[PDB]
Amino acid sequence: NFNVAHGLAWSYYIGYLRLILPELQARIRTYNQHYNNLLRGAVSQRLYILLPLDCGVPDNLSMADPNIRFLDKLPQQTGDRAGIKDRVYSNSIYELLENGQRAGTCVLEYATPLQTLFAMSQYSQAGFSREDRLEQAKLFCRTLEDILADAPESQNNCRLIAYQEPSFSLSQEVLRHLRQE
Amino acid sequence: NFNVAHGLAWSYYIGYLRLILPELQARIRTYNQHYNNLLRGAVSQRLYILLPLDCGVPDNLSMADPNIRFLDKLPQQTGDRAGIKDRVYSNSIYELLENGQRAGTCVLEYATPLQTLFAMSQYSQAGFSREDRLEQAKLFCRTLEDILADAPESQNNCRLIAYQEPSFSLSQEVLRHLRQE
Ligand SMILES: Nc1nc2c(ncn2[C@@H]2O[C@@H]3COP(=O)(O)O[C@H]4C[C@H](Oc5ccncn5)C[C@@H]4COP(=O)(O)O[C@@H]2[C@@H]3O)c(=O)[nH]1
Repeated sequence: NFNVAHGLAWSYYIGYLRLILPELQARIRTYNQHYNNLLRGAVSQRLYILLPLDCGVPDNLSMADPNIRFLDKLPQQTGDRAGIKDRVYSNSIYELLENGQRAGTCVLEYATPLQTLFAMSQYSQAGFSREDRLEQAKLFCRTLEDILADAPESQNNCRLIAYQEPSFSLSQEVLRHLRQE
Repeated sequence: NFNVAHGLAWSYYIGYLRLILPELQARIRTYNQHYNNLLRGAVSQRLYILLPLDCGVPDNLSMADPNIRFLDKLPQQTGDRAGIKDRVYSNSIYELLENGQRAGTCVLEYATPLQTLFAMSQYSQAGFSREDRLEQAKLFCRTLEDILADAPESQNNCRLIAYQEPSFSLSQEVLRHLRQE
C-alpha cells in the first residue's frame, strides 16, 4: 500500500503548497508591516508544518500544547479553483511560550492529509490498518521532502517538523526549528 | 497503483464531503430565503460534483461551457481545522442556460482531486503515466460512490456527474441530472 501516502503527498503539494508558498513571504510582510502590533516581534518567514507520525491531528493547537497560543490570521489568499470562485486559503499565526513569555512567532499548522490517514485507519470500508498507518505517515513525509527538495516554490518558504510522542514539548520542538533559522 | 485513487477518494470524503454535506441544506435554505433574488427560481438542494474522466479540470466553469454562468456564492462555512482557525469552505452557485434562458440553478463544482491525478501524470517525479490516469479517474469515482452509498452525511445532499468527452454539452449533462430530481 505504497500508493496511499505517495498520492496524499503529491496532492498536498499540487493542491496546496505549490499554490500558497510562492505568495507566503508577501503575505507575511504585509502582516508584519500593516497588521502586526508595533511593539511585537516580527512573524518569522516560512510556513512551519507539523507532522506527528502517530497522525494525531487536533483541530486546536492549544490542545496539543498550552504554550502554543493563537495570535492572528495572515491576510487571506483567494483564487478560482475547480469551479469554486474565490476559494480561500487561510493560515494562522501562533506565539510560542517559554517560561510564560513569548520566545517566537510563526505561521504554524498540521499537515491535514495526516488526518486522512488517521480516519482511513478508523473506517472499516477503507481497508487500512493502524499498523500500516505509521509506515504510511513516514512515507508521506519522505515523499513530501523529496518533492520540496526539487520544488521551485520552496524558496526557504517551508519547514517540515516530523516527530513521535513516547513529557514531550511541541512548543520546544518548534522553537528548536525556529532558532535554527 | 490501485492505492492512489482509493486514497484520494477517502481524502475527499474525510477532508471535505463529510464536513460540508451535513450543513449544505441549511446553507442553501439561508441563501434562498435571505440572499437569492426575490424574482428568481430557488437554488436546487444538493451539491453537484463534476467528474471528467479525462481529469481536465478548468478553474473557471465558463471555460468548459458558455451556458454555465456564475451567479453567486453560498454563505461561507468555517471551522478550526488542523491548527487553522476558521478554515473556509466555499461553494459557488451557477445558472444553466438553455436557448439563452435560465433552465436551472445549482451549487456546482469539479472534484478537485481529479486535478491532482492530472498533475501527477504531468510531473516526472510522480511516476504516474497518462494511461494510468483514466483507470485512476474511474477508480476514484467508484470508490467515492461506494463511500457515499454508506455515508450518513449523504442524505440526498450530493450528486456525482461522471462523463467523457468524445459537441458535448456540459450544461445539458447537468440539466439532465437536475431534471431527474
Ligand atoms: N473543492 C474543495 N475540495 C477541498 C476543500 N478542502 C479540501 N478539499 C479536498 O478534500 C480532500 C482532503 O482535504 P485535506 O484538507 O485533508 O487535504 C488538503 C490540505 C491542503 O489544502 C488546504 C487548503 C486550505 N487550507 C489548508 N489546506 C492540500 C490538500 C489537498 O487539497 P485539495 O487538492 O483542494 O483537495 C482536497 C482533498 O481532495 C475545499 O475547500 N474545496
